[PDB]
Amino acid sequence: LHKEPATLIKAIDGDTVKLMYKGQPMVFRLLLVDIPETKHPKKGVEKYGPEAAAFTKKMVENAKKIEVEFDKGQRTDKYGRGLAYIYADGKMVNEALVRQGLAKVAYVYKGNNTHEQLLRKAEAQAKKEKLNIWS
Repeated sequence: LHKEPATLIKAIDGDTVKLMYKGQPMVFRLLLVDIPETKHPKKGVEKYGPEAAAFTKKMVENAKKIEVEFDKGQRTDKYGRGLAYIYADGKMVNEALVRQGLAKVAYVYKGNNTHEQLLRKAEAQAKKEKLNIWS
């Protein structure tokens, strides 16, 4: 897996960020996390959703360097969002969110599972520390 530079354009939600990637604007969906939604079609804002969105937002807004890492499965979803691991100054946003108990590890979609175990480990730790959604 290769990390590629991107530039933040706008954070949209806990699980979705808009980046300039290889010259064009593009929306990315964070791989392997199920985050309380804030822009949830149905149910709307959820418990911890605003907190997950603020966290994601703060992490990418204060980063000097944003990198995107595609996995080896399918690279876009049906809505045209890129499916990737996002790095803020070398720290993986996907992992941060789970470790902080602000998201759960989602099912593995279309062969995109390279960091699945890394994330399930983070999620066990947050579960043991009764963090936020595991409060």
